[PDB]
Amino acid sequence: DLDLAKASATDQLKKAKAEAQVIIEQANKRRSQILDEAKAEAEQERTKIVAQ
Amino acid sequence: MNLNATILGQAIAFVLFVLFAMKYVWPPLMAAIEKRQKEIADGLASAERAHK
Repeated sequence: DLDLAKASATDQLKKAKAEAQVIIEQANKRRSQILDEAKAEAEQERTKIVAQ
Repeated sequence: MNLNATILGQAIAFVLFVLFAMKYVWPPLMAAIEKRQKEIADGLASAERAHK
C-alpha cells in the first residue's frame, strides 16, 4: 500500500491539473465567441443607425 | 535432613549457570525479537504516511 498510495495521489493530481486547465481554456473560448458576436451586433446596429 | 558442603558447590554451579545466560542468551533472544517488534510497529506509520 505504501507504493500505491502515492501512485493514486499522483494520478489524482494529474487529472486535477488537466481538467482545471480545460475549464480555464473553455472560459476564454467562450469569451472569444461572445466578443466576436458582440462585434457582429455592433456592425448590425451601425447599419440601422446610419440608414435612419 | 543433613546440612552438607553441597551448599557451596551449588552456589558455584548457580552463578555459572547465571553467567552463561546473562551475557550470551537473553540479549540475543530479546534483541532478535525487538527487531520484529519494530518491523510490525513500522507498518502502521508506513500506512500513516501513505494516508497523509
